Amino acid sequence: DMPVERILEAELAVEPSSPNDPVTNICQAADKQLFTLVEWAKRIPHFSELPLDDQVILLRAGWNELLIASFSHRSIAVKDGILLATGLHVHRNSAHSAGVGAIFDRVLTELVSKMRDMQMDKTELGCLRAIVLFNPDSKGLSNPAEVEALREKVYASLEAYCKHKYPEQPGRFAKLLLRLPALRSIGLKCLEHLFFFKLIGDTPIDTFLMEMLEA
Amino acid sequence: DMPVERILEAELAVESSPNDPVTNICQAADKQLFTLVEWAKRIPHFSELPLDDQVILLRAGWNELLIASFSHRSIAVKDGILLATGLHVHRNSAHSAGVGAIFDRVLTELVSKMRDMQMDKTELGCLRAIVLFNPDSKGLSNPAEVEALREKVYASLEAYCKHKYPEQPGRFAKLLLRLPALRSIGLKCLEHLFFFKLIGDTPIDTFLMEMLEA
Amino acid sequence: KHKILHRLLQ
Amino acid sequence: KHKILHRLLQD
Ligand SMILES: Cc1ccc(-c2ccccc2)cc1-c1cc(/C=C/C(=O)O)ccc1O
Ligand SMILES: Cc1ccc(-c2ccccc2)cc1-c1cc(/C=C/C(=O)O)ccc1O
Ligand SMILES: [Cl-]
Ligand SMILES: [Cl-]
Repeated sequence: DMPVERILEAELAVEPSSPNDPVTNICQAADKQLFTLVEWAKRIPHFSELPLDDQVILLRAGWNELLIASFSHRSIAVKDGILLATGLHVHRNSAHSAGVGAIFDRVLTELVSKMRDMQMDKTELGCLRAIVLFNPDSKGLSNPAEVEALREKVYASLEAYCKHKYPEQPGRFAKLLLRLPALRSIGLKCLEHLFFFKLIGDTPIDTFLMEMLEA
Repeated sequence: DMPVERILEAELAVESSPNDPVTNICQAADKQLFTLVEWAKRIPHFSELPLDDQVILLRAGWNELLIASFSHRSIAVKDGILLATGLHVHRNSAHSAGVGAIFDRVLTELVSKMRDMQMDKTELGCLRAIVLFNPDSKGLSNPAEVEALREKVYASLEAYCKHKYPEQPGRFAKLLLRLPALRSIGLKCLEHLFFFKLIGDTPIDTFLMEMLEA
Repeated sequence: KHKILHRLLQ
Repeated sequence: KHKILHRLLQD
């Protein structure tokens, strides 16, 4: 059983120029939000029941898309920019000056503005993130089927929520799901940036973020 | 209107050296690009889009479109991929050619999943049509029109799923949740292909090369 | 050129 | 090593 109300509670529990500023802020913010992601995941029904090694696999496989989804939704208010968890507003000129111009543009066009235009709410965000968390494709899971079953419960509850809350939008549930391919390829490009930040020494060492990159 | 029957019609109308798999991958992808164009024309309303947008959509999606097709074609293969050349790529061979990791992902994330749910040709065609009408593609003169066509496809697929598999209320969602894997597998296959190009494995002057250098 | 696709779409 | 995540999960 997978109540959207618990998933909303999880969301609300955790979520209220130098060319070098965006990269510094992105590394700080990503690390900060990893500790917070663990508290979020534990509040998702049944995640803490999973074997420890599976919880580890799922967060290692999903943290990046999980965080990208969150800062994208948080940015619905920002005029043409990203709101990092460090409070820094990355805008277009700064992002291009920092070497992350192209992914800046994709994040706004493929995630933030689409989230903004459909008025994706925090229940919908949280269900999509729960779906990403419960990723049955993750490698090494001791029981991919129970993770798949949990994923199924999430999007079942999500669909029923959308049909009950937005009765006039029958395609809304599909539209939410169809934003996950974008999230997948944006996550890969963001990750590629991190590895380059690591290679050149922009990432602080000995952090939880560095563990995600080294594990 | 976006009748699921036309989409199935489009599907049905078109469908040991370490060095063999890469040679065959390149020959197969190039071959299936020509067939892919004929497929796309059979998708309702695609041919009515401006030419430049039709070009943008096929260049943005041909790779995932072809991967969806050989993955579904491989349901019958035992632990392997059936390429359009007729070569059955199996695991040891894939690893000896440098495509071992992606081989494993395609089998676990696409072929096996297509097989276990018995994805039918109408479902495959509707997923490919959704991929085709990708409103995120860069440079579309009118993304909103492409998004509208996408929407018509998944409305039709959903209703198809509900009337053919009444007992499986999650089937429509399950079909769509295979697109994120198709996205990252496509990106990995594309990275292989740019490497094959770099090192001179790709034949020159082909339709595949046009996709890589347009 | 890169018009292989364009000519086939006709 | 790389057990930051493990220890956080363990409460
Ligand atoms: C690594 C990276 C590289 C580039 C970008 C980027 C840059 C410009 C525009 C849009 C995105 C984001 C992250 C990243 C940040 C976060 C921060 C989250 C937060 O502040 O809440 C988490 C994960 C990430 O992958
Ligand atoms: C580029 C690549 C690299 C690697 C692989 C690969 C390797 C091992 C197992 C599974 C897949 C496939 C393609 C590729 C093939 C085709 C051939 C399709 C067909 O035969 O129908 C089309 C697009 C592609 O990206
Ligand atoms: Cl969409
Ligand atoms: Cl799934």
